[PDB]
Amino acid sequence: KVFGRCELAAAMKRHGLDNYRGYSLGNWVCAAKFESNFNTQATNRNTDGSTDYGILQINSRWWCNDGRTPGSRNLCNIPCSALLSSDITASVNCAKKIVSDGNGMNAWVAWRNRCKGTDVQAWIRGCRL
Ligand code: NA
Repeated sequence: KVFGRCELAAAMKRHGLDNYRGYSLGNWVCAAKFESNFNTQATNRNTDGSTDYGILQINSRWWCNDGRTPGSRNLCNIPCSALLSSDITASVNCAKKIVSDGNGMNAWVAWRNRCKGTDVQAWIRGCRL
């Protein structure tokens, strides 16, 4: 699924991501934009042989099992394929674990490089939430 901006904003809020670990909804929508362009089916191979899955590009190195990331972990206890679903429940659940790991949303390098410190509220502008 390619979510609309406000569509994804509404979904993230429903699943309790708005102000989770103190990160406003605009922060999460911005990370999704630059990680996946709001595409649930987005997959990207990392230089280390791990892969990034779904709207928030969750890495197989730590968080989900894809069977081809040697010496990895599955801390969200889910197949990475679950993270490509049109239903973002699994992605959100797992993102909550990631953002709680101690570096907040810096875990998403695209959030650090493209969202952090910016006017993230723009991403929820015009949305009925
Ligand atoms: Na893994």
